[PDB]
Amino acid sequence: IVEGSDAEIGMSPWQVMLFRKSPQELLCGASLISDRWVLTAAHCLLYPPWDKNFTENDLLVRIGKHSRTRYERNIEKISMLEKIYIHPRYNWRENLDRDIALMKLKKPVAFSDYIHPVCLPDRETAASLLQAGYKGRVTGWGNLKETQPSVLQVVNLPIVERPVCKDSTRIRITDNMFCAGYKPDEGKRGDACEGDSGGPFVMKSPFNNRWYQMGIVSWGEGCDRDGKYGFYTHVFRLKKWIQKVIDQF
Amino acid sequence: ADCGLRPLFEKKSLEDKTERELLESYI
DNA sequence: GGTTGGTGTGGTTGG
Ligand SMILES: *C[C@@](*)(O)[C@H](CCCNC(N)=[NH2+])NC(=O)[C@@H]1CCCN1C(=O)[C@H](N)Cc1ccccc1
Ligand SMILES: *[C@@H]1O[C@H](CO)[C@@H](O)[C@H](O)[C@H]1NC(C)=O
Ligand SMILES: [Cl-]
Ligand SMILES: [Cl-]
Ligand code: NA
Ligand code: NA
Ligand SMILES: [Zn+2]
Ligand SMILES: [Zn+2]
Ligand SMILES: [Zn+2]
Repeated sequence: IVEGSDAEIGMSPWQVMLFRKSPQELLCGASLISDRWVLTAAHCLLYPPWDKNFTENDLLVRIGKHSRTRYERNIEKISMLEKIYIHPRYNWRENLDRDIALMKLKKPVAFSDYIHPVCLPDRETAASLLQAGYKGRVTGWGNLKETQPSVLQVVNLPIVERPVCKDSTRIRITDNMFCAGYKPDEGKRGDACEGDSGGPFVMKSPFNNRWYQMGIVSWGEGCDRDGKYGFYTHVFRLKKWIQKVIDQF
Repeated sequence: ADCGLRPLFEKKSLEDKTERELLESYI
């Protein structure tokens, strides 16, 4: 996260850290959507141009965390992966279309002050909240500048109109993506960055006061560049696939 | 269901330091 | 203690 700030304790209890065992390192962000399911970007698990192809046993999920590196005794829960499900139509060769994956945990995690799932949007929530100019919030332990934090970072950013998103890049944008960030002339700055993918773009519903995950940090070109915008997987667009996986498995 | 409500914030009727910026963006 | 025990030339881990 570039130009964000330290998150407050328990501010993003659905934040999950995808962790590589060997060597030990943070791979990506992710989110808790039930006591047994974690949502993330598929490129965090499969990306052949970077020789990336993780199997369940190469990974661990750490939930309830604040510090990037210290083991938070009795606060965080470390879970193993029973199964990974990548969207069948995830297009890594061209534009990361449908950059989304579900991970079923071996054992359900107990919720606590620091661990709780985020809501997934339904059609009314998506229609009402996903509008250009409305702000969502992005969290992550990714890089602080284009090329790092001691604790989880947070940044609020406005959803951008689709024509503007399209004209800001030569990468082919699809309806399974949306972009967010301040315009070349809005004064403010901020963006997600490498290391943040899988992390949630959330919005607080003014109708029922709950946080909803509308997006997943997916890609960008550099970080926080003037005129560029971060891109996010459109969670509601792929919700039928999310629900079919959860219902079935 | 039990999702999207934070024990240390909404449950205690406390706001985190910047959620207000989000709410204002709706208006 | 702490966002948490009982003890660290820490530990699955800083000070
Ligand atoms: C995997 C994630 O941590 C990362 C998130 C980047 C978010 N950036 C901004 N500014 N909000 N995603 C990536 O690094 C993805 C994975 C594939 C490469 N990529 C990019 O975002 C390249 N920078 C652009 C790109 C290359 C090929 C296909 C699509 C996008
Ligand atoms: C990824 O690796 C797993 C196990 O190594 C294998 O079953 C699968 O075929 C691979 N998928 C790829 C490289 O697309
Ligand atoms: Cl490999
Ligand atoms: Cl290899
Ligand atoms: Na920008
Ligand atoms: Na200690
Ligand atoms: Zn290899
Ligand atoms: Zn099973
Ligand atoms: Zn609860």
